[PDB]
Amino acid sequence: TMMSGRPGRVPLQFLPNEARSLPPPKLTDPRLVYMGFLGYCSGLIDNAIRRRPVVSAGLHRQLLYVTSFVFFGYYLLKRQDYMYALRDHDMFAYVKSHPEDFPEKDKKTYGEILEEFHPVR
Amino acid sequence: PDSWDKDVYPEPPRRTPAPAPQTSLPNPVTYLTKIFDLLVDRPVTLAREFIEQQHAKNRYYYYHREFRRVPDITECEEKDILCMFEAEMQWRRDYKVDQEIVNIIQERLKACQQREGESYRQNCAKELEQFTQVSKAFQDRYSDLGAHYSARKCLAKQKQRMLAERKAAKEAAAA
Amino acid sequence: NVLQIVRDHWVHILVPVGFVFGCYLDRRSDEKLTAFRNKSLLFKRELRPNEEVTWK
Amino acid sequence: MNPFASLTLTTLTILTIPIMMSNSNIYKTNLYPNYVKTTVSYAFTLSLVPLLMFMHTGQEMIISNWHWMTLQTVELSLSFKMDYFSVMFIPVALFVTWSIMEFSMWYMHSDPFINRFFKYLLLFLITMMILVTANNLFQLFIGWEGVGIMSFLLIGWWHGRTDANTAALQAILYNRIGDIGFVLSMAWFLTHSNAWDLQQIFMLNNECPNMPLIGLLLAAAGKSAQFGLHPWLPSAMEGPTPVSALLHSSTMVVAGVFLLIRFYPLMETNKLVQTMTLCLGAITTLFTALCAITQNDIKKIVAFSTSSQLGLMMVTIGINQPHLAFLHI
Amino acid sequence: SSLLDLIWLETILPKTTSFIQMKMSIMVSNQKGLIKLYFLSFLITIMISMTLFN
Amino acid sequence: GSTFVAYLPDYRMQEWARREAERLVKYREANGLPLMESNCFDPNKIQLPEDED
Amino acid sequence: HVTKDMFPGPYPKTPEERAAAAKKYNMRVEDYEPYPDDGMGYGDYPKLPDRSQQERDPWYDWDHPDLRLNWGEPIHWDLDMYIRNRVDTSPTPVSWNTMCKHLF
Amino acid sequence: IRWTYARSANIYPNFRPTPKTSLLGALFGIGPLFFWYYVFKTDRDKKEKLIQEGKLDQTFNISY
Amino acid sequence: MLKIIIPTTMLLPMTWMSKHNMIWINATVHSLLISLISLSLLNQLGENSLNFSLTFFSDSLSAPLLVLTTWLLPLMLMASQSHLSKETTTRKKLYITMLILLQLFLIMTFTATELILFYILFEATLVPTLIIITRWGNQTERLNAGLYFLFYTLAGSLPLLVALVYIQNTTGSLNFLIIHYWSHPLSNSWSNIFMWLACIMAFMVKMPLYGLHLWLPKAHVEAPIAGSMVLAAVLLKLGGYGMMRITTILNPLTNYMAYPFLMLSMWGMIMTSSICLRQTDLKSLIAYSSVSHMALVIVAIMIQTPWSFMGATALMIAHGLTSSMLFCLANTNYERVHSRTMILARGLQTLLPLMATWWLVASLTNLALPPSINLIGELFIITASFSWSNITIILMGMNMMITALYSLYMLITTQRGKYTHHINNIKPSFTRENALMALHILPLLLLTLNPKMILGPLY
Ligand SMILES: CCCCCCCCCCCCCCCCCC(=O)OC[C@H](COP(=O)([O-])OCC(O)COP(=O)([O-])OC[C@@H](COC(=O)CCCCCCCCCCCCCCCCC)OC(=O)CCCCCCCCCCCCCCCCC)OC(=O)CCCCCCCCCCCCCCCCC
Ligand SMILES: CCCCCCCCCCCCCCCCC[C@@H](O)O[C@H](CO[C@H](O)CCCCCCCCCCCCCCC)COP(=O)(O)OCC[N+](C)(C)C
Ligand SMILES: CCCCCCCCCCCCCCCCC[C@@H](O)O[C@H](CO[C@H](O)CCCCCCCCCCCCCCC)COP(=O)(O)OCC[N+](C)(C)C
Ligand SMILES: CCCCCCCCCCCCCCCCC[C@@H](O)O[C@H](CO[C@H](O)CCCCCCCCCCCCCCC)COP(=O)(O)OCC[N+](C)(C)C
Ligand SMILES: CCCCCCCC/C=C/CCCCCCCC(=O)OC[C@H](COP(=O)(O)OCCN)OC(=O)CCCCCCC/C=C/CCCCCCCC
Repeated sequence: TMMSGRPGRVPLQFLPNEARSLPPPKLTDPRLVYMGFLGYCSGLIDNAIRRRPVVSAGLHRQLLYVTSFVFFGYYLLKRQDYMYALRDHDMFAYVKSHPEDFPEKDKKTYGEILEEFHPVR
Repeated sequence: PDSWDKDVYPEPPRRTPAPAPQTSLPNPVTYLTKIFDLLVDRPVTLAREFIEQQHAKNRYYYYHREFRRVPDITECEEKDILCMFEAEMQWRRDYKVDQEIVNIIQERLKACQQREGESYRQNCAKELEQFTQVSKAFQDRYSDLGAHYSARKCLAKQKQRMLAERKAAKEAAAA
Repeated sequence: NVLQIVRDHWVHILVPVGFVFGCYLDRRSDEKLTAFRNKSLLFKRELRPNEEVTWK
Repeated sequence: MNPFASLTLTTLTILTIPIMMSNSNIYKTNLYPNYVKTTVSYAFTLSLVPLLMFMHTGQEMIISNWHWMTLQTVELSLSFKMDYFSVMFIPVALFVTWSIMEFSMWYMHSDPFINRFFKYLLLFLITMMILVTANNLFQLFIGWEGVGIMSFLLIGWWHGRTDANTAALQAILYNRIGDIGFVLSMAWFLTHSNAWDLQQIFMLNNECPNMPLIGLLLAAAGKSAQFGLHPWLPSAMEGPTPVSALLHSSTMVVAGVFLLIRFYPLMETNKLVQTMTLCLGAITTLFTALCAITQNDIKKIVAFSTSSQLGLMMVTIGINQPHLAFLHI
Repeated sequence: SSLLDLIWLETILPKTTSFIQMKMSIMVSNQKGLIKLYFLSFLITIMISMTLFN
Repeated sequence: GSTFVAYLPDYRMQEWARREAERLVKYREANGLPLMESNCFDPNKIQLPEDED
Repeated sequence: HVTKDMFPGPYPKTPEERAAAAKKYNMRVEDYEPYPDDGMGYGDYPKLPDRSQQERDPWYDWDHPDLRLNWGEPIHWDLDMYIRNRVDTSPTPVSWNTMCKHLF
Repeated sequence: IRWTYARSANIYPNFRPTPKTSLLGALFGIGPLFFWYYVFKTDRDKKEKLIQEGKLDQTFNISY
Repeated sequence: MLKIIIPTTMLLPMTWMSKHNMIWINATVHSLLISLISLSLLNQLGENSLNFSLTFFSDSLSAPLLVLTTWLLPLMLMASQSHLSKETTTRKKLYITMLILLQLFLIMTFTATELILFYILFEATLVPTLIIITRWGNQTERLNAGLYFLFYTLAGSLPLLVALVYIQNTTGSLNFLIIHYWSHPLSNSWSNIFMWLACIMAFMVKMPLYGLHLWLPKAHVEAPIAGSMVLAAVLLKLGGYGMMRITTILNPLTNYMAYPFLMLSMWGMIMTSSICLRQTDLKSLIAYSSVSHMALVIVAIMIQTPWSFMGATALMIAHGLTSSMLFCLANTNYERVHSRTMILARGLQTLLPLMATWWLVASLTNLALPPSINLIGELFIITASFSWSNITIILMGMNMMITALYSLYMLITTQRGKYTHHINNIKPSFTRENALMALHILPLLLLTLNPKMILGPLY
């Protein structure tokens, strides 16, 4: 799946307009919480490197790190969900438009299938 | 006792002989068992009665769980996971029930062997044949499945056995 | 003395808060697997006069 | 209700009370050995009652009281057999232990750890009662290993002596050599008969094959100090005289002979294993008596006498006379 | 203890790997820094690629 | 914790299985049915493949 | 407190290193004898006689009376096999071959 | 210290691949494995044949 | 399942925000509380499993291992409290952090509905152990031991990742439930043979197998007491759990495939039990005993019968507890003697009687004395092997005998005889050490009352 050549794709569009039809990630999304945790860890390591009280040196700096991480994570998650939605839409459309390549398998019950039995001895 | 069903675990009438003192000497067994009764059985009995009236003052019941019958693995599609799950659970429950059945039969056999004592070889032939039959049945269903056993493996084993039986019957008829 | 032992004993409260939060998260994750509630072949049951869901 | 069961379990239960009180204050006083001796004497005089009931009636019973784990079809439970052998051996063992502790109160008068010695003796007695009254093979193995461990502890009573530790390790080695055959018998019985219970095994084995009986014979040879594995019994004289008088002379060392007696319905249906048992007993009694007639240590002489008597016991077993071997015990 | 566990089992997996990796590292990294040899090797690999992959 | 583990409810369904087996054997003995069947599944609903060899 | 030179090394080939190794293990040069120089990693450890500890003098005042060893003396390679709790090499009144043949 | 170090840590650096070492190592590290493999393989082949012909009498064998 | 995971995560901020002299008290109390919380998982069903969510499930094979993993942490903290006394607060906090991370990784490993998540956590457990071994280690060979431990594991496990991604590409799912219900036979093919080898060798190396067991003596001898405890008690059982989980896909190929491993383990248990007889080190002796027990567990898993699986589970739990106790006893001796050699300090029963009693109980439970769960697993595995083949018993017999020997040997060399005259710094045993031994030993004798609680899903 190389989607660079997809027809009707704006070159440098981070989030296309049709992505607005997808549900946005919730503000309490676990991945957003993880990005905020990453920002908090970045703040702690920043305090540790510059030889400052790790937990309580700069509250504004740690808050800025967490907020920026959450912002970028929200937009990145939006783009991720949009790209996966595009992949699924393309796969379903291709399956619909090529019936001969995806035949409907005849439903068969185990009572009429013969599976070889290997005893455990 | 009413706590357990007499038909499931049968017992003989337990005929016992009568005391026939051929001598006038007072045997120690009777006096010993009477003093044992007086010193042990009565206090235990009264304690039990007190506990029983304490239990009757508070009464509650619990009900044995009943299960519906679900289509087994033979009425399941090759990849339909929901029915295979239901059939596997049902098969495991039936396996547990069969294990308990074999346990009950083995209990019958052990009880007979102890109860009839010295003539256990003759007076327990019924229980021996019963256990032989149930053991033959149980072994056929689950003996070689091994670990990671499943309903599909049991069904495949049954199919292999029944094709073998059908071929043997056809060859015997056409012999 | 209150407001003084707190500054030294505040750490103890964290493990139980984590436990109750984990219980809440377990229930919340459970809430998302209700697609087959009161639909299993083994437990199809008719709802009680004052019952909405068989299990929460 | 039928006081046979209550009495025959009460004896074994009250045999355990001093072990419970071993953490109490009485264990730190000089009255502990007398406490243990009185407990043993009361246990003996209380177990005399089921013996009288058996003599009057011939009353037999099995008590499967506690249900342990059940694996698939197989069920494991705390089951006690109170057959003629159990109800006959218990009073004799309790009387011998009572006499042994009365003697040991005087023989161990200057031993600083006399309460621990008495505790060790009571633990061995309890374990041997477990071994004798066992109805299934797992409980019998529990007693089998417990008596061996207590013998290991009692032989090396003076742990500053190198030779006592060497003798204890010798006893453990030979008992494990017998344990190999014991475990073989257990595995064969579970696999073929589908149970470790005595009643089931007798019922499903009308013509017992060679292998389980060979395993049982190996275990009996290991624990009764037959010719193949004899030297540990003479080497066990390193322990205190009460230990040699109680364990290695009259109660513990008859464990193999008692085990072969327990499986006499299967012993009588096989002819080769009977011949092996007879030959082993004969060679053991000859060799041990031959060694005895020329020793200078009195304890060694009497221990070799005990080993020769055990050989005679297995000679009795090999000619299909288990009850007479029990009477000899 | 000594023949198998301390010597041969040690000789087979860990020691052989250590010796082989040491020899390979010594052979590969031992270059005197002469771009003459480097570019002669470049010519050789260029001609080999022209002769082998088409 | 030991007390809690000791009094755990029967989620393994051991007494349930015992009662089920008791009721089942009570019924089978009366009917004259031969205890437990050899086949775990009924043969009428199994469709074997015909050999014709 | 032990230095690098106080540990066993490779097999001695020259008389000078043989004497140095004998000095290391606190014995005479004439009494020092390493194991034969094969593949097994004996290295440079003395080959003391294969006599057990049981037949050592039980009346000498050893620093370890139970093990019958002195503090600084060299230790046999197979000491833990000869600890008076295990196989011993004490001579018997009857010769080994006679007991074997007689027993056999 | 010298005893323990020579017993444990001085073995391999003084090892030399020798016909004695090679043959003893190969024997004591390979021969038992192949011997037991042959024994168990023969036993299991015999058991499998006996169960194929069915003359094994596996009555009451329910636990494995 | 988060009701256990979240408190374990909260253990870290609590430790790092603790007062400089209250870390041990806070850590032990909350670890014991988390262990109590873990006890709820033990109430399993005879049905499928305790499927909490799409990510984590519980099983009666997973539940005893989870309970043991939770219970081990307070013991490790109590054992480590002694030798970390002269250490700065930051480094003690780092040590506690590493222990907490190890517990968290193990807890997530044992639930792990998906095989790739299981592999990720299974290899994540490697870093804290390596750092603990190579940082707070006494000798100079801790670096070599860490290198061995890392590279044996990674050489074993790198093919496993390729096999897993290939299996997901073909089948379509790596989920345990889907794999079990959709399992299909593997044809006897060269590609299938190599797939079997890649799936099995990663768990074989960590047991470890007799051929691949070299890293273990180094890692056990050179690691601190907490490292030795976690290696012997939990980290060795990861291979057994992985084999029991992954073997379902392998059949029917396992029967032919199993012979090289069955022979290696049946001979290696004898080899390692015999090695134990001639050892000059306590830690090495305990390590080799662990190798023998895990070789027996390998045999049980490879036989692949119900009794085999129950015996393997029981033996894993019993060995974990027993080996942790043995390492704790050896460390108590070492902290007084500083030599860690058996023949130096002797006759310790005269000086430390209660500690000698603890030694006796530990050696008896290592000896598999009935009715301990050690012998329960021993006997179940032996019976299953006998049903597999009537000749195996002979080897098993030897093993049992040899085991007893060295066990009592370790009991006789250090506790019985005459105390060394020169050593005079043998102080009376502390309450902390006696509590450690009691907390190690009481669960075994409690579990022997309820064996079914540790007999696995095939009970
Ligand atoms: C699985 C996911 C879940 C867990 C996540 C895991 C990761 C999380 C954290 C990630 C990183 C963020 C923090 C690291 C910054 C480093 C700062 C530091 O060192 O600590 C000092 C600092 C205390 O010291 P200080 O007084 O400030 O000054 C001393 C100097 O800082 C320094 O003093 P010094 O320099 O004199 O001391 C020297 C020492 C100091 O050197 C260090 O300590 C370096 C720090 C570690 C390196 C970090 C690398 C990046 C993160 C990687 C994490 C790896 C995880 C993956 C698994 C592999 C494991 C390696 O270095 C050495 O001793 C040299 C040798 C060290 C041994 C080998 C090194 C191994 C280190 C690997 C550690 C991995 C886990 C780290 C966990 C956190 C540790 C602080 O620690 C703290 O107080 C901060 C800890 C966290 C704060 C918690 C606050 C939250 C509580 C309130 C909120 C409640 C939460 C819940 C809400 C709702 C409840 C109501
Ligand atoms: C290592 C961790 C990753 C961090 C990377 C740095 C983070 C800081 C970057 C700050 C914002 C960068 C976004 C740029 C703004 C607009 C971008 C937009 O115009 O470009 C689009 C493309 O958007 C960007 O490519 C998305 C970049 C986002 C990278 C995040 C993925 C990280 C991998 C997963 C690890 C998780 C990291 C989470 C913590 C940051 C259109 O691309 P297109 O002209 O059509 O085709 C060229 C690309 N092709 C050829 C591959 C198809
Ligand atoms: C010091 C000298 C002695 C003094 C004391 C004298 C008194 C001795 C008595 C002590 C033991 C003697 C034997 C008496 C046994 C009676 C109690 C027994 O019957 O209860 C057991 C109960 O014990 C428990 O089942 C086992 C204990 C649980 C073990 C869990 C470990 C604790 C957690 C700690 C962390 C775990 C670390 C290891 C990880 C796996 C078995 O119960 P069960 O027959 O079934 O059914 C109970 C009734 N039901 C039917 C209503 C349910
Ligand atoms: C070092 C410490 C231990 C490490 C782990 C050791 C365990 C791994 C060893 C792997 C076991 C055997 C691998 C393959 C076994 C296949 C069966 C074979 O041995 O039997 C015959 C196979 O014949 C020959 O063995 C052919 C292979 C010969 C080449 C293999 C090298 C032999 C020795 C190498 C051992 C080195 C292993 C370690 C490498 C680093 C059967 O003949 P055939 O019917 O035709 O083949 C059946 C298989 N089919 C159906 C897929 C075709
Ligand atoms: C000591 C461990 C045991 C080692 C035994 C053999 C050692 C010698 C092998 C050395 C490495 C060989 C590398 C190449 C092997 C090629 C195997 C292979 O390609 O099979 C892949 C097979 C089928 O290939 P396809 O082409 O996709 O099928 C289509 C047609 N049927 O698919 C798979 O199963 C992929 C799984 C990866 C295979 C694992 C390769 C590595 C060897 C297996 C592990 C054994 C060594 C473990 C090291 C032990 C150290 C602790």
